[PDB]
Amino acid sequence: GLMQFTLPVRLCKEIELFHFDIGPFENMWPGIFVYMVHRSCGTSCFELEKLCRFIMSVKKNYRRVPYHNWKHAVTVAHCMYAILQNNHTLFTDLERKGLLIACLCHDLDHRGFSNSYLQKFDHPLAALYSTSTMEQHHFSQTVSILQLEGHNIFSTLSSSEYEQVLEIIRKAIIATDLALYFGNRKQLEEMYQTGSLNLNNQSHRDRVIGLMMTACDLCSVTKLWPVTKLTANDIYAEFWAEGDEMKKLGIQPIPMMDRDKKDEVPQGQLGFYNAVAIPCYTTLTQILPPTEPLLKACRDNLSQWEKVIRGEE
Ligand SMILES: Cn1ncc(C(=O)N2CCC2)c1C(=O)NCCc1nc(-c2ccccc2)nn1-c1ccccn1
Ligand SMILES: [Mg+2]
Ligand SMILES: [Zn+2]
Repeated sequence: GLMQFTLPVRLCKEIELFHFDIGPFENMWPGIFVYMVHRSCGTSCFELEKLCRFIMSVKKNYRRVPYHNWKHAVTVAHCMYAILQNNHTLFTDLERKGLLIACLCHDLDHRGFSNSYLQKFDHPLAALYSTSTMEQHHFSQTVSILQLEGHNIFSTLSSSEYEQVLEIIRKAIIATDLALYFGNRKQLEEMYQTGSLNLNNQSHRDRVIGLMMTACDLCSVTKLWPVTKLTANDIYAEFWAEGDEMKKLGIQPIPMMDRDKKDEVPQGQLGFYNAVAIPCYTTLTQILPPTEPLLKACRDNLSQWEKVIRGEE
């Protein structure tokens, strides 16, 4: 009960900033996550013993893929931490509990392949879940792990509180399906601009939590340029493996996934920042003004990709 996690001074200060990088020491990521649950939620939110056992089971069910890995899970949870800490009073006790857990779990048992590749391969998961195929699987893996003995971190919640938190985690994880992001942000755009946006409306909260999930999920584009650039290498390492697998099924992959079209990555990054990232963090900043450093950092990284195209790097 009187047992705080404390980080070295550089980490203690920099973990509070949106652009923090969790570093290359895998063995510190669990302690980093617990530190964030404790400051974000409280030292009473979870039984330390159960939490530690849940974290280590989650780690074990992430795979050794270049991008959709345990580092990604903790990085996405850290961006959520920064959002929650900069918007103290906007979120319920259950939302604060549920969202860091959702983020840690949001890519559980990812194989480094997109929903499309599962559908073209005719993977069993694509018959069990016709849309948001991997995201429904990630939620399913979350429920599995919560049900392992000694793993129920929510054990002290009431029956209805428990159902509300699993329902926050489900929607939060489903929303990380980027196919859903576009419509979600358009609706939020209109509600904000016509002044209809209402955070006491549960369906409105749901959309706002969804946009936060997209924002945390994409947070590599809000880091310092060397983090952003090296993370994009991991992203394409997965995409190009998927492209190779498409070619094995006899299908020309989209260029994004075709390693033969490496040269076009910089232009593809501009498309991505303009079509996805910038609009995401813009709408987020409109709804939650203290998230502005994500928009500012994203703009800086867009300008770095523009310099890449101009041959200035
Ligand atoms: C940086 N970041 N963070 C998450 C993700 C991500 O998409 N996902 C899904 C798993 C994570 C990314 C990311 O880089 N995506 C690739 C962006 C992208 N690359 C290309 C492209 C085209 C041709 C040749 C080479 C590259 N086009 N394109 C694009 C263009 C317009 C609209 C959408 N995408
Ligand atoms: Mg995902
Ligand atoms: Zn993700």
